[PDB]
Amino acid sequence: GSSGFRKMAFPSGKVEGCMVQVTCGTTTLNGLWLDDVVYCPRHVICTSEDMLNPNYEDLLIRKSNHNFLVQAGNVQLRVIGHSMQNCVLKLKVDTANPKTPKYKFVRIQPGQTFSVLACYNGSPSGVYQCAMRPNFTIKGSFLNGSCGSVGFNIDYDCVSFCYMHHMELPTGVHAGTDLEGNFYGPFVDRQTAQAAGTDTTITVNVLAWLYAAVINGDRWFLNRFTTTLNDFNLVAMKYNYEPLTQDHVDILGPLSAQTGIAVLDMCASLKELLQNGMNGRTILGSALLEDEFTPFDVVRQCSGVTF
Amino acid sequence: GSSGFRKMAFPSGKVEGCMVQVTCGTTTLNGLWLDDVVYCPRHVICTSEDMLNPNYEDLLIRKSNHNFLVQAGNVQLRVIGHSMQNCVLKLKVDTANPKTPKYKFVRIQPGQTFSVLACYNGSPSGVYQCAMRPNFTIKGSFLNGSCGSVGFNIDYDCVSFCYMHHMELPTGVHAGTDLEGNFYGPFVDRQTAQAAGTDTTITVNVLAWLYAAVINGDRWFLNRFTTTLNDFNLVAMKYNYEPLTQDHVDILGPLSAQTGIAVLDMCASLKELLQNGMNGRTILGSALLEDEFTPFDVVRQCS
Repeated sequence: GSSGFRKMAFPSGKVEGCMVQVTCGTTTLNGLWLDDVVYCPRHVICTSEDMLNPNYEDLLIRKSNHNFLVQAGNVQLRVIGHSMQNCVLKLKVDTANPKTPKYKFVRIQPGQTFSVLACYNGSPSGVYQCAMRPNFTIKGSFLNGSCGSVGFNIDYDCVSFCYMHHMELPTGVHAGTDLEGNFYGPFVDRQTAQAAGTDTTITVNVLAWLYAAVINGDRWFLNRFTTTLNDFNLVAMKYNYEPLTQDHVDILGPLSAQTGIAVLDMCASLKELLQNGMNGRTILGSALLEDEFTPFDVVRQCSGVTF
Repeated sequence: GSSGFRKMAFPSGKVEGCMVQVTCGTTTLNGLWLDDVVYCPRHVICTSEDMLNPNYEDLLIRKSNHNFLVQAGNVQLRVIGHSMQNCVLKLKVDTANPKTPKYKFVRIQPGQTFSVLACYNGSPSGVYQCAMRPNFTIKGSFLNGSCGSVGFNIDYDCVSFCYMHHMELPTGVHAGTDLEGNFYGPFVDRQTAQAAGTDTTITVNVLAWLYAAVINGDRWFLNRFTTTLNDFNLVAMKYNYEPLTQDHVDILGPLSAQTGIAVLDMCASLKELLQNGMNGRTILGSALLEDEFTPFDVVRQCS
């Protein structure tokens, strides 16, 4: 009686049509072409020596428009101006992208998810979902050449770009900026020592995923008990889970509504899973508790929202 | 010193440009518009009652071209012919799709992976990777209205279509056809009792995933032993793993080349993981041995 539930990326076509390559000197990375501007990481202008201690304002003014080779597929775009907004370069080009989607630049919050279109040399290679971790990193898959790849959501009729890729930390997690060029987290676009802080599990998302399991007929873990927010948080603190807040209880409301299971009842089921384990069983195919689905991700998938 | 490894779908844009909606009476599903043909499940011509016991030849003789409403966006495409090939309907339309990519129709093998573009009313909802299981089902996410959604691989700019969605079995797994209309597995396009058969674990894929862990710097499980092919298969059989053959050993060759770790050495590490378990440790973020990545999936990601 169960039904499937998968980590599902947004369809990527609207974003694929915006990916270009930007080459400055010997460095090539990806850019995002919206109307008559290409957005890309400003470190395209740096040599390996520059990256050790970059003076970005000085390095940018030393570049000419001709120093930027921008290619959309096999068509060379001509740069007519270059400016900087925080860590993002804006290259004004003399032609407008005819496939520009309705778009917004948004800054997401920790715990929220987005789709990544991983690209190399301006060409898309794959698509997958990520969550902004509480420590402001993402668990992605990015090789050399992926800088400038973007993360996005599709919100009704609009592509909301929220992430542009910049770096891989020594623990194999990833960091980047919003499309205004401001890093998520305390990271900087230079080759200086930086490390991911300690991470925690996104409790509200684990609860949303447990609701997804119930909605999809995989409900072996439900118990007959209920708890309070404070009592649940006493347990959350012992297992490196984020404290559950009232705002989180509120955003779980729609899933509580559809199942008839109150949030604090599901908290009691989660408490038993943390304290006693998974009993040699899976939930939606997983042997661990999944924390990279938001409540809205569950609603979107269970309702078949299209774009 | 590790690096990331993710289940990664192909970019969906080339396929999105081919998705249309097909409506016959009150039944609406998805179709695939390539050149001047729309491919869709033949059960678009069935009512709910027809589905209990359809005779498709007789149901199709009763249809006109007009009975098929095809919409690409909200642009109606005029149907100028209709023909059946196994469980697929082919609707000739008066316009060739200007967005037709270079494409092939391929019949994939159990253990091979592909990306699914889940669609409703001819519009895309999301994209994810699936493996064809040894029992010829896939573990997807498909709601009512998803039928005709397709699975595909992209090799450079050539789209190989390999799956068209038809059904959800009572255990929440999914079945469908290739693009020539032949079901994978023993399933039939009728609302009659059918169930997924016993499955097994895709051994060659588990090994590829362990190579992926090594390549990406998550290698705690690697031992310094080796085994023979037959000794490995004797152990893995007890864990419901498919037999590993020399053909599978050869396909793991690129990963053995890049790591310098022989396939039979990896088999010895997998043997130990089957005997002892993980003991609270994870590999690439997982507490289970993952079997839905092929050797080429690993090479495609790490290159």
